[PDB]
Amino acid sequence: HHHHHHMVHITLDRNTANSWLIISKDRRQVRMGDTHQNVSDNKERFSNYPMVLGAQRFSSGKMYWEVDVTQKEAWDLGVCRDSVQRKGQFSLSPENGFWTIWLWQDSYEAGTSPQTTLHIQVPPCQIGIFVDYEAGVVSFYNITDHGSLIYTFSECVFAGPLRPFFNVGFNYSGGNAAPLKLCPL
Ligand SMILES: O=C(Nc1ccc2ncccc2c1)c1ccccc1
Repeated sequence: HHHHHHMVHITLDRNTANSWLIISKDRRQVRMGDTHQNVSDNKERFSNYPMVLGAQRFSSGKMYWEVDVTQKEAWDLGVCRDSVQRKGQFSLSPENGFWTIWLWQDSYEAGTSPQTTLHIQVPPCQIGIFVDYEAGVVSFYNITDHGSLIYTFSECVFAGPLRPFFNVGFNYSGGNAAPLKLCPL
């Protein structure tokens, strides 16, 4: 890819975070806390899962950002509609307003319905996410492997403004405490 020059400075939106998450002062890192984080409930917060949105909203143009996933066992990354469900249980699918990939139990999968197996030779430490709003495209790149393509969603029905989407995952195992980090441009 040659997508870096549509680089956008993403920050995390505290108000959207599940109440167990800890967002750094610079709003560029998020991790799972060991307890509910002494914040009020609000209608924006994801209730059931360790999810948070970026502050930025996109309705046009090309956008690119990078996320560090070093030492994590489980995570979801991508973009979602501003209008996605926040409360209760749901699946990650384009029908529900999500364009995502994830790591789960040593397999990488794209959040189609049903999910799609990914073929990655070099487990990634940093992921690039590219959105072309007008083209209807969301693409994922393996920064650890010279920017190699991971997956492309095409003909996307964004149906409204988009937000960067993050899930740090649970830490039942004790092996998934590490943060997601937005990488410098
Ligand atoms: O399994 C389901 N959703 C999720 C979503 C996010 C998760 N994040 C961390 C851990 C588990 C998660 C599970 C689901 C929900 C409804 C109907 C069918 C399936």
